[PDB]
Amino acid sequence: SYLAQLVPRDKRTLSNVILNLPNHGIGGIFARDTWHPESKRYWEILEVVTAKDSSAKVDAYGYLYYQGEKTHPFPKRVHSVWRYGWYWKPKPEQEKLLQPLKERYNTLVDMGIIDPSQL
Amino acid sequence: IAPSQLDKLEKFVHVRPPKTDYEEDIKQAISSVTDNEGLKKCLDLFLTNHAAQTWVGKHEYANAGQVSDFIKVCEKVGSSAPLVTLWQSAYRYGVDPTVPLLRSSAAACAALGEGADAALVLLYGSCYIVNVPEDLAAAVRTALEAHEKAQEGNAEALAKVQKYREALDRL
Amino acid sequence: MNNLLTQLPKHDLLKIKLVRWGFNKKPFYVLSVMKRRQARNSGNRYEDIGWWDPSPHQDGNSHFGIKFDRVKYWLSQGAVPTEKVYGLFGQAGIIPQKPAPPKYKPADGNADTKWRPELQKNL
Amino acid sequence: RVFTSNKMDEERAKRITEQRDFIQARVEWKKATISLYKEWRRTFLQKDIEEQHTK
RNA sequence: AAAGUGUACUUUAUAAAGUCAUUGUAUUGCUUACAAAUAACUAGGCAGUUGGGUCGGCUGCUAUACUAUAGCGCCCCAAGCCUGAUAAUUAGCUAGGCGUAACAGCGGCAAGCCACAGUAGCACAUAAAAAUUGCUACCGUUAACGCAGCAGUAAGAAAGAUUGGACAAUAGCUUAAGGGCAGAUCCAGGUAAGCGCUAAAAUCUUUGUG
Ligand SMILES: [K+]
Ligand SMILES: [Mg+2]
Ligand SMILES: [Mg+2]
Ligand SMILES: [Mg+2]
Ligand SMILES: [Mg+2]
Ligand SMILES: [Mg+2]
Ligand SMILES: [Mg+2]
Ligand SMILES: [Mg+2]
Repeated sequence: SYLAQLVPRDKRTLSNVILNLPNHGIGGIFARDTWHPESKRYWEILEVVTAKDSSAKVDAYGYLYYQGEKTHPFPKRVHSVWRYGWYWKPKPEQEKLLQPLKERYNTLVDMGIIDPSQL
Repeated sequence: IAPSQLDKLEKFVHVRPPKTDYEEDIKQAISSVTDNEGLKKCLDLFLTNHAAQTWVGKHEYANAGQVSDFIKVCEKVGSSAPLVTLWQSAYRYGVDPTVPLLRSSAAACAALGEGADAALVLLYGSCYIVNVPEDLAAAVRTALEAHEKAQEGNAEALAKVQKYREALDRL
Repeated sequence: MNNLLTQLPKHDLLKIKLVRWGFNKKPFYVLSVMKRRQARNSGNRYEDIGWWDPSPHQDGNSHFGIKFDRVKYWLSQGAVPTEKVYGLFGQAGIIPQKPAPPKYKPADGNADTKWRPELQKNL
Repeated sequence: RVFTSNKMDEERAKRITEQRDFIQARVEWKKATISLYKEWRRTFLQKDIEEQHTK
């Protein structure tokens, strides 16, 4: 489920996060678990293209923000897609709308119906 | 290798583009499928179609028209697992979660008699739709009761039904 | 015989190095300007600039000699001292001391006996 | 090689702080030595020019 | 250049930096002369051989010097070039070193240069490079191997050491997360160059006892 992309997981590349999101996660905010939560480090996705052969990997383009400021002049592809630890950071408006849905997902995981490790 | 700059992406796409149009293949596949294995192939076809559209530049729900046909084939075949997987990863397959689709899947599972599967579909659907219809909930409850009566002899089935009933009541 | 080199290397670096000229467990060193990739005691040099006696004497000090004028000349040309030569120059006040990186490895518990089997025979 | 950790604990903070100090110290050391070499380089060049004129 | 540059890569609630790619005023040099063992029971040697002219002699991207190593190669032209030449025997050279009042004579140690890696012909490799890189033929053992790397074994010879420990120090390779690798090297074992000391006790050394 797309709600499972909020919590970082081991061996979870950005490609899995991007693919399992509405509209391929265009215009979303993503960051790795090794980055400090208060450092304001994240990627903003502007364009996504799937792999020619595999069709399970994605080349993403966007902007890189450090301390809420751009680090480069023009959009560039994400060179660290293949690394692990990526997770989804919904915007405040999305967080408010997804409040009840997150509670439902957490309850299902707690009861054991949904296994986040498998997904 | 993909270009570093976004301004050079258009040239990269135009060179040796992969096959993108799979509507004809999917339509033929849906009709020809009569077993669970064919249903799995259709799911792979949906995934490839949803991923392939990005090369043209579309980011919409490509697999929005054949969802109903796939449900009908699954109900006739009698396997509900493909539908359970689809709802679990609805976005990944390019299917937009909607109430009419949830009702159709629940009715198909209820007709098959798998109340436990009906509860699973409803529970997964509740993670995409904020408000679940009360009439649909009653239908699933009836399906669970029918499932329990049909498979009352299996203790494991009874435990699964009880667990799903608690989940529906809690959520 | 041992004419000093005049042409500078074209594909390697010049360094200021310590040359072992001691006896059995009685080290003594000479500082010279030599090509980076050579034998330790090779006869190819540009100049000999100093000497060092690392062991203490009756006065409790170590003794070090160096050409002050020529050290500056070779440092200007591009000669790169080794780690130990930096320590000698830093303490002698020719150039500022070079900071060292932090260390985490548990230090060796047998440094003066691990490589001397004669002591281990008695141990 | 670089050190990264998903756990925001004291160990991670210590490694970052120590690395910053070492890099800052080394950068300052490099500037001082180069300035001395440049100053000495000018002095020897001037001496050679004087010697050439005398010859 | 112990440098600059980057729509590049990595680390940061702590940041300075490094990594990768690329850049030099002509963009990595040729030639000549002198010295160095025997040797005439080696007297003739050379025909691309000596010289001249056209052409070729590549890996670009300041301007001139009327083309600015070369029989180095093709074609053409003129007959010249060497003559203790040509052919043989022996040896790595310099030098430390040993004898001698010196002159001379001979060639164990530290280091510099050159050549080679079973034999020969080639490809890379230009500028600092082929023991531990390839292709082919051949020789010796058994499609493979060649210890003139350290230790070690067999035969030969009057006569040639352990199948040892350690990267702690010096030098080197890699790496900004402070590490990894190493028969160079440092130590030990073995062998009557050489140098030093011990092989007997003494108020339990009056540098004592207290
Ligand atoms: K040869
Ligand atoms: Mg010989
Ligand atoms: Mg050969
Ligand atoms: Mg070599
Ligand atoms: Mg041999
Ligand atoms: Mg040997
Ligand atoms: Mg070192
Ligand atoms: Mg004897």
